[PDB]
Amino acid sequence: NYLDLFSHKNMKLKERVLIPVKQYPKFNFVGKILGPQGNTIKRLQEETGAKISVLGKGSMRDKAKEEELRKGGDPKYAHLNMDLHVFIEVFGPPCEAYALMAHAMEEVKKFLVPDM
Amino acid sequence: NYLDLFSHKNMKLKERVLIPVKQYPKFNFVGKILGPQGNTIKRLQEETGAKISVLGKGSMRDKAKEEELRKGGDPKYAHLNMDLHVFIEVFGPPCEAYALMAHAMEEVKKFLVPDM
Ligand SMILES: [Cl-]
Ligand SMILES: [Cl-]
Ligand SMILES: [Cl-]
Ligand SMILES: [Cl-]
Repeated sequence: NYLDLFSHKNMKLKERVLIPVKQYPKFNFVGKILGPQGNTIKRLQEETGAKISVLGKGSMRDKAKEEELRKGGDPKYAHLNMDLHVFIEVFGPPCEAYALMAHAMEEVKKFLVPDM
Repeated sequence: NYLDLFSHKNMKLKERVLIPVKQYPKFNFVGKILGPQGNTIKRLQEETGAKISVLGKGSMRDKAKEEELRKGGDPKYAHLNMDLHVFIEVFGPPCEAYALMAHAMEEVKKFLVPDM
């Protein structure tokens, strides 16, 4: 496909960014990213223009609930077998979509490489 | 696939950005982008870290040579039937690849939306 700088249709970008638990074994990535109340990831989404979701084994921080929901077989909880990760989905005008996503990646990198 | 911020393999991004000739009917996009001698696109590549190539109908600015080369059937000149466009190819570390590409898109947008 072509990227048309003058187009009205928005193009999507999606990345599933692993959460580097092995590199930061004691770091509560999930707590940090979500926030009290889910407020952080709310602000994070508001600020970046992007849809950001923590998904995968670990995301609920409740081995029990996760087992139960995975086992229940509901497809919304399907993500629970994936590696813990952050799912960034921008949907924006072609001229701005890489800027959006790079922004979003920058912001997310702030939590995922937190000492850097 | 997953984006792993700590990975050694570089991920590729590629976009074929149309050159907006209809929006700028008298603007010598090809001249501007390439430069005397191909020097501009050389500097442009050096600066952005990316592989940038002008391709498609128009790219050689020589309807003759283009006809001949297309007709010759050599597959290197295959691009000559495509819409005139700029082919941006970054190949960089996952943590930096969207930044690279966004950079490259910014720089290219400078020529392709030249009044903006
Ligand atoms: Cl440790
Ligand atoms: Cl965690
Ligand atoms: Cl005109
Ligand atoms: Cl032109």
